[PDB]
Amino acid sequence: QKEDMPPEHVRKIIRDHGDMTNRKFRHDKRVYLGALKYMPHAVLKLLENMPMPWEQ
Amino acid sequence: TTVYEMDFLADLMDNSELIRNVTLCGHLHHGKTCFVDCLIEQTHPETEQERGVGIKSTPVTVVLPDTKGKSYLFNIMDTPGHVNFSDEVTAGLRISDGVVLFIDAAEGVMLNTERLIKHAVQERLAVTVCINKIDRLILELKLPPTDAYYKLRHIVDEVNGLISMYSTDENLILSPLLGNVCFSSSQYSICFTLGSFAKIYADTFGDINYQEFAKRLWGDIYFNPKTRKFTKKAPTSSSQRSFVEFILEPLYKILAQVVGDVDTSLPRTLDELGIHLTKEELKLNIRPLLRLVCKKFFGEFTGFVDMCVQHIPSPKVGAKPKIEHTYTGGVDSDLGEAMSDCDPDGPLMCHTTKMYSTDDGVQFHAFGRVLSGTIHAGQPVKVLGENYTLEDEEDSQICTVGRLWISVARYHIEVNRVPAGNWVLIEGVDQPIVKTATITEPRGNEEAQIFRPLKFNTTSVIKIAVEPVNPSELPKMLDGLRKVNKSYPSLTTKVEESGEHVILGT
Amino acid sequence: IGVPIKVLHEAEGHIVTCETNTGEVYRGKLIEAEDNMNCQMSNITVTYRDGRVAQLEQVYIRGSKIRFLILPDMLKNMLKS
Amino acid sequence: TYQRWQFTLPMMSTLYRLANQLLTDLVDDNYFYLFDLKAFFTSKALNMAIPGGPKFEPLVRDWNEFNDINKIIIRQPIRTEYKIAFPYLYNNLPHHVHLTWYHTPNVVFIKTEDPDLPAFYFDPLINPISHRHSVKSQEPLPDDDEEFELPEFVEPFLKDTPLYTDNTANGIALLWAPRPFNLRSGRTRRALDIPLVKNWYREHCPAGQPVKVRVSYQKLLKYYVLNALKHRPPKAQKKRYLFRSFKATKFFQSTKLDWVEVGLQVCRQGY
Amino acid sequence: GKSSKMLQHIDYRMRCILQDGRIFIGTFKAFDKHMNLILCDCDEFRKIKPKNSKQAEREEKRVLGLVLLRGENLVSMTVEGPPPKD
Amino acid sequence: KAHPPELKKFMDKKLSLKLNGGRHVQGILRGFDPFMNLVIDECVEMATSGQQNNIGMVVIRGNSIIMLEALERV
Amino acid sequence: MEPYYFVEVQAPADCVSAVYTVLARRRGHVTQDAPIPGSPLYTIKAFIPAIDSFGFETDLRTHTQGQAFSLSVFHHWQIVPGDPLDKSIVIRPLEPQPAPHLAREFMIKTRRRKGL
RNA sequence: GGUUUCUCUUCAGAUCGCAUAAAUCUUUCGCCUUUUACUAAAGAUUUCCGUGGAGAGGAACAACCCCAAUUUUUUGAGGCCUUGCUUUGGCAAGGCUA
Ligand SMILES: Nc1nc2c(ncn2[C@@H]2O[C@H](COP(=O)(O)OP(=O)(O)OP(=O)(O)O)[C@@H](O)[C@H]2O)c(=O)[nH]1
Ligand SMILES: [Mg+2]
Ligand SMILES: [Mg+2]
Repeated sequence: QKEDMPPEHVRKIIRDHGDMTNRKFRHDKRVYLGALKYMPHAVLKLLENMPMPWEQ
Repeated sequence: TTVYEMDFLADLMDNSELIRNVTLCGHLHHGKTCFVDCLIEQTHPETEQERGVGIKSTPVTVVLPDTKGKSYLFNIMDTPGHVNFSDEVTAGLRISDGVVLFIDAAEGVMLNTERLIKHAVQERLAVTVCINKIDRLILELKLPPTDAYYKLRHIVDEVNGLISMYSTDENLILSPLLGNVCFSSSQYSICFTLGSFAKIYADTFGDINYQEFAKRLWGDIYFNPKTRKFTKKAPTSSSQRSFVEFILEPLYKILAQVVGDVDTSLPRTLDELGIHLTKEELKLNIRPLLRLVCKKFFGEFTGFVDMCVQHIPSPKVGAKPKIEHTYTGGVDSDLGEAMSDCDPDGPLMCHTTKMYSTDDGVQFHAFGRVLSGTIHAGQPVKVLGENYTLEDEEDSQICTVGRLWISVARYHIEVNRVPAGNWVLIEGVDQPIVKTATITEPRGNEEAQIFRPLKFNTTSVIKIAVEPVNPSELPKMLDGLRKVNKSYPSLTTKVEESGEHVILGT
Repeated sequence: IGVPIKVLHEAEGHIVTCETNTGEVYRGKLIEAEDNMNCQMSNITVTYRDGRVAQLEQVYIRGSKIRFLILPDMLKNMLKS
Repeated sequence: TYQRWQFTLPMMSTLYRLANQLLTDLVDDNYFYLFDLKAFFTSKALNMAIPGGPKFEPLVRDWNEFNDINKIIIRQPIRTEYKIAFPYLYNNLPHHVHLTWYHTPNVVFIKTEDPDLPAFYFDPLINPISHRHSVKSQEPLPDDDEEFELPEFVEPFLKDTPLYTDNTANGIALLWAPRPFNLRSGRTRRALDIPLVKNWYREHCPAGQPVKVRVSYQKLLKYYVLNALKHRPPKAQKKRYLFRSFKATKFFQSTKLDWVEVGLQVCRQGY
Repeated sequence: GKSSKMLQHIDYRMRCILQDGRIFIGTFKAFDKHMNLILCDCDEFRKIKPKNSKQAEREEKRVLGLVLLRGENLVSMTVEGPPPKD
Repeated sequence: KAHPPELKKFMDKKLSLKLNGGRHVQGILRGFDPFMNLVIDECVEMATSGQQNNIGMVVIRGNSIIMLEALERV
Repeated sequence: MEPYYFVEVQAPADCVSAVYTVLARRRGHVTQDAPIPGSPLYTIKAFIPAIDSFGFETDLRTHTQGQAFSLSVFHHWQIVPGDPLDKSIVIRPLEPQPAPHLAREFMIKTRRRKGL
């Protein structure tokens, strides 16, 4: 099976990449761009899992 | 866009005192069709719909064992309860022998129930009553069992007073005590008479005689246990009547436990009542539960079969009180006697007062009860309409019999032959006839007469004029008006000189 | 409750024939037969074992003294048992 | 995986009582007499409007001798309610007309005021029977001294089970309860699928509202009707499975985060 | 414990000798706690029971058809027939 | 349990009844018992040879009650 | 002579007033109003001209939110209020007339319809 | 031998999923310079968001004392003879018992 990672793995990845202007990444550039086509799906999945005002 | 069983059915058919033909009548919504349907299921596990109102009546024949195991043949005319459609009631009445009033508990007597009662008395039929929807006193009104009994007894005495209004000699008054009354609630499978209740009581418990028991329950009788003997009032104890203490209290508690305690106490209450229920059936919603519990507890419908066996004349007795009113000769020298016999014999007399149309095409099915004789397919027959008088043979077309059918609610049972006493769907005597017709043997003579055309309870006073948009289309419209005249018993049509085709309805 | 007693209870309205403890055979349309098989019927035609005849407009048949009961073939068509 | 719930009636009754303000306080269908679907379908097919109901575009868009007004007997003016109640008698050219009628028996359920009075208990609002009639009757009543006696084992079929407990009036009140609350089990729904206000706008004669909100009521009824009408069945089928194809690859990982954290991630990535 | 003492060969053909002696061979319709027995397509034998009787094998035979007997007149049972496929 | 003899229909009437051992009598059925033992008055016995002995009222042996038939119509 | 209709309305304690109003608009003559003992509903009996009974039930149910529900049946004829033979009545062609002249109006209309 | 969970494979909405989106096409209608973006009716087809059916692997956890006088386990229906009928056997009757 596929086992889950600790949250700091992704938190660190995203923090590192910041906003892709540093030249270190610069191949992510084109994959980052290619993932645009699926961005309206991430938004739908985000908004339908909204947290419901009786929860913090 | 019943191989093994039809035979046995035919046996009861030929028997001619194993059968009873009844008409189910009553007010709007008072339960008839749900009773008939839940019963259709109890036998076969195998515009009206969309309006949710029954407009035209339906014939249903079924085999039901009564409280002794004796199978019977039942013919049921289930009729609309809407005041406007009493014409189908009168059809079913003239072709039927006794009448089951259905009366709603939380309503009682209202307009159509009263008028239908007057009608069946003046048509000289037997009167048996099912008080229906008694749960609307328990689950809906929540009446203490005593006051439920009050209202029940009130309903019964009022339908009594009403039959007193219209039948001079009180041979029969109504009381559950006699087999006159089922109490029921068609939705939950509850149908019982004092006989049936006492019978389950004894059949599970000790060896009490159920009939003496049955005869003790209704009517202000008490029970002091030390006496073990039932006595008109001598508890100043303030105790309940036997009817309460022995039928209303346990049924009330059955419901209360089911709708209340399904999770906590119902498994042990089922322990006591001897009803075993599986886990899945313990996992039901409450209305399916209720009907399951009550149906496992109460058996099929035995109160109905007992009432109908005991107080319906059964066409063999049947015909003689009938043919007086029906027939224009009544009983004189040839045919009154030949008929009143009811024997499969000779004359082959029949009275068809319904035209059930075949959804597809022009042809219809005539429908009625054969009084004397026996009819087989392919026979040639001579029909007489209402216009036909003894020396009017013009009205007497002649045809053959295409096929014969018996009716499950919306099922056809095609057959080879039908004896006297039974209802029948005839294919092929359709075109020559108008609203009411009667039939005799073809080209073989004895002589014929006709039963009086139907008298109706209502007078159609509402008047509606009709005309096609393209005057080219008049013949098709006239065929339409014929067809609707065939389907509807009281519909009047006329042609006003000033160019109108006019319809008279209620 | 007996399955044969139940078939007998059903036998009302049809023809029933009874061989008695003495061996006479009676035929008639059965009216009502109790659990104890006491068959109270009408129009019985009974032939005795030697050949003698007899008939009655009514008849009663004690239960424990019944030798056999044969009905018309209407029954041969309850099979669930 | 959180499908298929099963509850007890104490739960369901408390749930009902908490949800009491978002719910409709009627027990039957006679309220929506000329305001149900088939009434709105017929109204639409005939391009006539009900007082509080929606309007739509007309479904499609010479001489006559009946219509001669000198021949008419005008007593009471024929209204749109009549033409809709009896669409085949008050209507020429009815095409695609559904037939409304209902007389559904008036369900009479009285709510219990205080939890003290017994479950089964006579009430003021019920009309007092005080039945009176003629000489009642007499019958083949078996007077004793012939003989009779109950073979002394039998008792009223249930005797230690009392008439009611602390679960009865509630068990009954849940017998007429709007859709979710009159069940005891069922399948789990998605949160998007639960229209909590649908029964507010499906109601009839609001009597004293700003024209603003009356017009909004009837626009919502129009939407709801069209939804009911245009239901094309699922009609077709394939089930391609996207996040599974993604997670089965070496390029996507998985974890658990806080909804707010994922939201901020998504805004950064869209930017 | 087994309880099948009749319903095992029930629906089968069997010849039962009565406490009077007639050997009724038929298809068993039901057994009983009292020995209440029913047989469909029933024959009864009085003069002899044929087991390869060259001179005669089916004689002193009465047709019963549906033969319903009680338990008092029950004597002995044996298997005689295979169930009819009807 | 404790079924009643269904002889109220033959009750109040006269019947010709054979009791076991070649015994034949005729008398007016006035009652019975749960064991079917019936006291029927006006018993006149007709022996197999034809001897006629009117003994008055007597009971009918229920164990030995072979068969009675009503002497009249219903 | 015109027909009359016997109307029987089972309805709650509330809507009795609305039944009254509707019958007054349709020429009612309420006969009796009595509770249904054993249930919190009233029964109303009234008479009503068959001419006026067109849409009566629909208007009742509408005004009372489906609380009221009434059936109606032919019961007995009655003398229409007006003088059937009076040339001094002149009937405007479309509007409904007051009581004194329904008979003139009905006979004229029926003759212009069929009898001429 | 049970449920639950994961992975993998395959089959279906006829009133459903007690909820309801978008695109394409056809015909009318409305907006108006043009095209896109739109309007509102009918009709047809697709896509999407969910669900049902069938199986395989793995996983985890539960677990190998009194009774019979009308219907069967107390039944006192016992015996003999004379007559007759029968090829004999056998069978019909009455009588006597104690
Ligand atoms: N409370 C209660 N309601 C019932 C019961 N049985 C049926 N109903 C309801 O009563 C309504 C009457 O429906 P039908 O059974 O068709 O009554 P009906 O009298 O045949 O209808 P018409 O023939 O047109 O008069 C049904 O919708 C049922 O849901 C019952 O036992 N109790
Ligand atoms: Mg009906
Ligand atoms: Mg250009």
